[PDB]
Amino acid sequence: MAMKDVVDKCSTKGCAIDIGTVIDNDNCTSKFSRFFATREEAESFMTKLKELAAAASSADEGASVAYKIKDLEGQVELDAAFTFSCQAEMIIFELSLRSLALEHHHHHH
Repeated sequence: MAMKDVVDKCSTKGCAIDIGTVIDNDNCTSKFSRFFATREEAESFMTKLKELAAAASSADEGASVAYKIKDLEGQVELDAAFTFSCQAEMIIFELSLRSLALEHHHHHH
């Protein structure tokens, strides 16, 4: 009772680095917040964010970055706003963050 079994379309190369995760829809500028024990811990983590930013966004010096450092009592707030040009580069950055840094609690978005 069945006759139709034919399909052919595997033309995809995967030029864009995607883990296969969902897309966060609202902005193109992502804001990454983490709480550390020292402002040192905050600025130390910024280093690897820059490393990751260079991978996600090429550009001359990468995407735009406006970071927050709030000196609290016993901890600090590290919140870096990365202004990307595309949403693709923004979401994959979040993906990379989840892969490398991992500890952003878990399911933020």
